[PDB]
Amino acid sequence: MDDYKRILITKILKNEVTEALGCTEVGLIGYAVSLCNISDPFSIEKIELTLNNGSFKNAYAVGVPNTKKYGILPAVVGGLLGDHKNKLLVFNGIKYSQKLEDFIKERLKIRVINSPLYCGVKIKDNSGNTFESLIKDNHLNVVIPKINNISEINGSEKEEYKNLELLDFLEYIDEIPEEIIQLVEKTIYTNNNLIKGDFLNFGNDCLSNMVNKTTSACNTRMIGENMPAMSVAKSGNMGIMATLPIIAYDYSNEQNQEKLIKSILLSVLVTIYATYKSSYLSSMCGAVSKGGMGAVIGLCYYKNGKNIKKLDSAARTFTANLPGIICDGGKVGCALKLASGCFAAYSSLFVDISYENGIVGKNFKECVENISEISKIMGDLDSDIVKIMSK
Amino acid sequence: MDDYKRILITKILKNEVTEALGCTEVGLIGYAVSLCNISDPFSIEKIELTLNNGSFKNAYAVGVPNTKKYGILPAVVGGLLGDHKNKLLVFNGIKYSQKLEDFIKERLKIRVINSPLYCGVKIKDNSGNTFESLIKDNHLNVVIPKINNKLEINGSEKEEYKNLELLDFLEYIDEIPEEIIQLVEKTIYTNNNLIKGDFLNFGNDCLSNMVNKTTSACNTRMIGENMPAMSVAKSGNMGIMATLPIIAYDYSNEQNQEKLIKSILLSVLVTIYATYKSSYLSSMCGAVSKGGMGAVIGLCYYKNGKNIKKLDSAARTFTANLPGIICDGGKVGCALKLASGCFAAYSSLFVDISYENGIVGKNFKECVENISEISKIMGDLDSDIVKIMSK
Ligand code: SF4
Ligand code: SF4
Repeated sequence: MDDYKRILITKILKNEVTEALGCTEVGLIGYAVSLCNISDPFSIEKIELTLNNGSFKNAYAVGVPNTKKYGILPAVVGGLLGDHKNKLLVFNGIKYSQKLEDFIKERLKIRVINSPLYCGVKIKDNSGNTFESLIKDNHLNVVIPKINNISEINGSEKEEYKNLELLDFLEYIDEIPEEIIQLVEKTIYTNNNLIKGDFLNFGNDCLSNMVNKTTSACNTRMIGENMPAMSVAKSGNMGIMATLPIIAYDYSNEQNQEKLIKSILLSVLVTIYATYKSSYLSSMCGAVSKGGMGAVIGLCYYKNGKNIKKLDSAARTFTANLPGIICDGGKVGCALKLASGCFAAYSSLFVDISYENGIVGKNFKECVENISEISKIMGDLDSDIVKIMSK
Repeated sequence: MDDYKRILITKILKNEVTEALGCTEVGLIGYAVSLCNISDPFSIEKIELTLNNGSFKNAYAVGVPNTKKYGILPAVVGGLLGDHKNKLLVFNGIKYSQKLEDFIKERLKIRVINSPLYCGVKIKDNSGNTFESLIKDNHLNVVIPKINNKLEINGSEKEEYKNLELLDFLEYIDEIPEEIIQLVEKTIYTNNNLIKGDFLNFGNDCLSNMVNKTTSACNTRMIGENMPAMSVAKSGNMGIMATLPIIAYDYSNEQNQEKLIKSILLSVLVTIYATYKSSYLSSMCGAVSKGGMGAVIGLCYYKNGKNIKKLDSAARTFTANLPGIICDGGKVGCALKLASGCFAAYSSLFVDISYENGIVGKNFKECVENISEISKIMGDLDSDIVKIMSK
């Protein structure tokens, strides 16, 4: 309808919807290690990787791409075996060497700190030369190798998007640009390609299929497969949680192409909105919360159409069900949490919760605001989580 | 099994498994208001009710018995229309007056504080007379007009229970005392009687029945029905979460009486164990976590018997799945959380999660310890929750 709204929404959709190969933390580690640019990885005497609590937590037991392994050492080995030009896709075209893994295991000294995103590599060789590199802050800004390159959008556009209402999103999915239609279809393609086998199929009903497909894709992403995931705000698990429940609901129901496209577009819009509103860092599972808000809004739009009260009731029930949940790092178990998210969405399509019930917001906007504020209230827990995992 | 162990377990089961009549918070409010003993409720100029964060949270939007209403204002009206001699049962035999509700709404000024259980009523009338009442610490201890009440099992027995292992519980459910069998049967009867209709039934399969029955009983308990619930550690919703999933699994499967008895007994033992180990207060949903640990251990004992690795895998998957959910007070939405708990239990019976996946413990005891530690780390946080709910 309005022109500026369509332009802003299109630009932000083109900005936030990317292709992420596995977890951004292991990619970060490999990219920093390749930014050190070691000429001979077998001439290394000591490697000193420094991470913050969140990075160490997320990368402790997540699958490293093209290594068939888990942990931070495979990411460091892949960075040694990678090229900086691939940036976050550092693990492309590599040939994993178990010999180099055994070589670096004796020399990789990892040290954790309490701070925002921090990734500092300091490598020494046999000759004595030292090579340092550092990536800092939430935006992936390299401060030592100085290699200009992620996914930046100025604050004015973010503030203008935060001031949009759900009716703007409902009117956008009726006037979808063709480029955005292809982007949504590419999203569906990328996230559906992540379905590899059965992980949690306990029936043939709709919720069973939703849980099964979502957990299968999450397990595929967590075991270190060389397959990208269509991520919103560089969080692939959030994109999985936002898309696959709707994909499996549509697969179990009408099998409508345009309808699934519109529902997933609305889900991505809602997920981007919830990510913007949750401005502060948090140890709460942002994937489950945000991607599930997007998924439940998309499922409610699929079930009831452009019904405002239905969407508000779905948001209220989702806020009542599963708000506040730990983010104990990238793991194979993360899939389970997303499974719960599926539940949290499905059960919200059949129950209405009054606004008085606890932290439930008055409508969708207040639900998102309350979830974001609670995420802010939970505060920094990554220090205690990393202290737990060290035992 | 050892004799002292059996005696301790029997004593702790008889102590912790009680019968709780509805929600205690609205009873507290009504009793404090009725202790003022207002002769004419329509001669009131202003009421000043003071609660602490926890009390305000739990009583903000919970159903008041015999009022057909929700919130703190209905509790205040029922206390004005009740007699102090009824103590926590102030709402018995009353006839709710909407006129008095509309009168008191204009004059009830509620103020929240940071302290243990605190309920102070200060009413003024047209003549100028003032009436004060105050309840502090435990529920039954009113300090104004000075009717002291001191709050069963010494700490040594709790510590001895903390040092028990899951094998002790598995051996206890084979030599059950007859009194304990009667207690389990009364528990099953009481908690199954709370099922009034369908609240979240989206099928006739096992998980559908589990979620449906659990949510139905929780909704019955939350709307203010005059029906007692068999509570573990005075938390009726925790007892529901611990018992009803197993009841509905047995209902949908083998229909075995003794097997269900043993499974629910093990669930209650596990729930008491998790409550004892989580000694510090927390705003995390203790009902879901503890009762669901009990429920998943009971379901795994029902499915696989006295298999240690099966129980360890179920506990690990439960710990990976749904830890750290908010406890935003007693509400109709609480049922949803318990529904999620059902999910978290069922999905743990078919998946194994490695201990490396985040906060997952090496076995059952380590899982409980990590969950308790995270609960302790989350702290109080009730002040921020009530600040959110105040809008
Ligand atoms: S728990 Fe959620 S937010 Fe945390 S790593 Fe797993 S998917 Fe991401
Ligand atoms: S949110 Fe959880 S802990 Fe709080 S009252 Fe409801 S069931 Fe109990």
